Order: sequence, then C-alpha cells, then structure tokens
Amino acid sequence: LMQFTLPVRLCKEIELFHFDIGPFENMWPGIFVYMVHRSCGTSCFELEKLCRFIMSVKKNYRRVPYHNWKHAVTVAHCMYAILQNNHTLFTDLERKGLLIACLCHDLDHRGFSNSYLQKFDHPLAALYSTSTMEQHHFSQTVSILQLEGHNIFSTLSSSEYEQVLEIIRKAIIATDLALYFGNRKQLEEMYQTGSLNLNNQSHRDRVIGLMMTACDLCSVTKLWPVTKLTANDIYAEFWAEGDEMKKLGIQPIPMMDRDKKDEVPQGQLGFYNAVAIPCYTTLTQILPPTEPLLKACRDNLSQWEKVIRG
Ligand SMILES: [Mg+2]
Ligand SMILES: [Zn+2]
Repeated sequence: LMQFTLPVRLCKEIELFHFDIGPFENMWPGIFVYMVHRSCGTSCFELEKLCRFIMSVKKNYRRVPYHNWKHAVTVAHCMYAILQNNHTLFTDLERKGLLIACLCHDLDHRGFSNSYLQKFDHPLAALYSTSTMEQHHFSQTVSILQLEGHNIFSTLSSSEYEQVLEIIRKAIIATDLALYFGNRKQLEEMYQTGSLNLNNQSHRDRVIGLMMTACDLCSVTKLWPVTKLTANDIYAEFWAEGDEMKKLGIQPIPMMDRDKKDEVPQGQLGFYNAVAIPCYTTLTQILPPTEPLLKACRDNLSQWEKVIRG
C-alpha cells in the first residue's frame, strides 16, 4: 500500500518521451521505483530488495561526464515511455527485465570505448573479444543480483529466473553500437517483406535490441536545450579518450580529438543521418506509438543544421 508519488509537474511530464529527470540526484531512485510500479505493478518487486538493488547499482556507476548514474536512469525512463505506449505488446517478464537492463546497461563504465580497451590491451579485452564493455556490464549486473538481500527476482521459478536473465543479457549486449547496424538492416528487411513476426522469439530479440539502441541514444530525442547541453558531456568523454589514444601514440578519429572542436556540428549531422534517424525510423515502423522519438530527433537534426549556418 506504499505507492510512490511525484509532484504534479513530474507526474505529468514523466509520461512524455522528452522528459528530463532533473539535477536532484536523490530523487532519481524514487523516479525509477515510480516507473517500475506503473510499468509492471506494485507487486513485481519487494520494495526493500528493490531499493537496496538500486543503491548498489548507483554505487557501481562511476563519476564520468556522460556514462554515469544519470545516463542509466535517463535510459530506463526512455524504456518506461516505450513500454507505456506499447502496453499490450510485452510479457510480464519482459517489462520486469527491460527496466532493470536499462538501469544496469553501463555498470562500471570508465568513459572508454571497446576500441580503446583493445588498443590499450586491457585485461577485459582478453576476457571478452567482442562487445568488451557490454559483457562486463552484464557480469557486473549478475554480481549485484548475487549480493545478500539483492535478488529482486527471488519469487520467480528457476525457469523464469533464467528467462529474465537471458532477456537482460541480450538487452545489455544490444547496447554495443557495433551490433546495431546489422540488427537494424535485418529488421528493416523483415518489416518491408512482411516476414516480421512478434511471436518468433528470434524476431522479438531483434526488436528488443532496437529498443535498447533507441533508449541508449535518447539524448538526441530531448528538447534542443537538453540535447545541446548533453552533447558537452558526451564530448568531454570523447576528448579524454582522444587524449588517451595520443598517449598510446595513435592519432584519434576527429570526433575524439579536442584540437578539432570546430568539426563537432558536422560530426553531429553525420551521426543523426547515419545512426539516429535510421534507428528511430525503423523503430516507428515496428512500433508506431514511438513516433515522438523520431519527431524530436528530426527537430534536433535541423537545430544542428542551423548551428553550421551560423
Ligand atoms: Mg554502453
Ligand atoms: Zn549507455
């Protein structure tokens, strides 16, 4: 009977795709519990276990400019908005699993890409050859779920537990952008030829993978003042990785070079055209109620076009 409530402005704007979770970090756990309760029910998780799972997840995110605790909650909010607008399409296990997968998808991120770990010869690159960081984020998630008093899935059967952990594993691995390109091409082909079948588990996995990419890139779907400020945090990480590449004796790509700061607007156009617009277009074809994400993405693309033209 202990329902979570938000102030009037948050209660209303939290339903919109472009919601910004605000600068008050101590409100983010309550915002996440509110989303879980409205998304799958007040009974799907024991509140005490859920709150201690959330605080351990928070503790395992680092103080990096972009891939931090705020990103985790923002990505879970985009998933909440997708699930709420496509209410009949997902199973009880999927709703439970996807919000948790989004909260944990970047656990213990250090601000470095998979390419940097490979060139540095980091131990994680020997342990996981492909999707290096993403396999580490899933491994961190399993570690937290195995802590005393943190198993939020304890009332699930052995079979259902294995299913929810498999949903989480695939959802987290799908956040590796290198896998997105082929996934979106396969989905576009299945949709156009009419062979896309949501009753086929293999097709469901692809659709969930595209939803993870869409949530993960949701900074490009906020209102322009938010999108523009978030780009500073994204580039603060890219530039630090570029500096680390220079220390290895490798010239970074222009996007990561802080001496090529002037090329940022043009690089943003390339990203929206090659990555963001295709992603939200294919997502709207499969899930028509996600159209506001594509609309906001197109608005930000034209704002970046205005930046290049002075
Ligand atoms: Mg990631
Ligand atoms: Zn992420």
